[PDB]
Amino acid sequence: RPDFCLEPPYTGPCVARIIRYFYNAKAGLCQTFVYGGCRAKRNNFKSAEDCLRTCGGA
Amino acid sequence: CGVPAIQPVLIVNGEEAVPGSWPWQVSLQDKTGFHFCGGSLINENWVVTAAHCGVTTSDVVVAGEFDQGSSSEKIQKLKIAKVFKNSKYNSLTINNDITLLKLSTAASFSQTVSAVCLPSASDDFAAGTTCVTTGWGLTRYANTPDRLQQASLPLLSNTNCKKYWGTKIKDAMICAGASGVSSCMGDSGGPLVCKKNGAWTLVGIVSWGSSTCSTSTPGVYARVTALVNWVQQTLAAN
Repeated sequence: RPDFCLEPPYTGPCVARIIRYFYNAKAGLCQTFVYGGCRAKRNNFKSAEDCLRTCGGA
Repeated sequence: CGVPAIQPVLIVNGEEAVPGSWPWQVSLQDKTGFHFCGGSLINENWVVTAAHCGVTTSDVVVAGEFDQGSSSEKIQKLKIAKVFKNSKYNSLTINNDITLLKLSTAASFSQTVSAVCLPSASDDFAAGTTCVTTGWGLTRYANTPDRLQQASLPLLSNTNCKKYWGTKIKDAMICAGASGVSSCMGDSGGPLVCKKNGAWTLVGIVSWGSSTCSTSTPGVYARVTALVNWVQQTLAAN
């Protein structure tokens, strides 16, 4: 899996409260986090399915 | 516009607002009622918010709200017919961060629901002017507060803002704060208003700032004066 899957979730500088998903390598699954709305890193998905298909098993 | 039926009495380190004293403040929520951004009513059929909030027609505009934890409180859940994102929004620099929302069915203005005034492209709001920002964003850098919050803060000159943010500050941005208060997650899209001849006028739209919602760093907002021509044109064509 891509290494960006191992990065912790990044909220970013904007101040919105948008629910996104990131892969948690320690737990082996995708979890939710609050995204600020701008400058997203790659371990940031709009759905749990997208996240698992891209980072599952990282 | 800009004149609350209920007068206000004067976000991290902010304070609870008088119920309904900021009638243009709306909450943008998803189909489940989850608040993700703020917004401002500019008339019965249009709401102005930030481009980065990513509003879609599946989201809803909630007007006349004070306590999001109150199921009894009477509010208006307005459907969104169309979203007008400024095509100039730069997803990299965050400049021109503004979006207009056209409501499916007009809002019923009242004592707790009305519009904020828009400034003229030429208006000049001097640095040091005490303005106000409102919202249901976090009060500590964590769940959002139930009741609408407010904070009085000063506008900063571009020179003073840049002493901190440098060249990240673009032409369609305006800074305010670094005075003991700070906007935070959930406040985006909300208003930054200052009085113009006694009427509250939208000078800024909560955009971005400190990654930790620090109260000693300048908060950045979309500069409405640099974007109002786009707003007027959008209205006239729709």
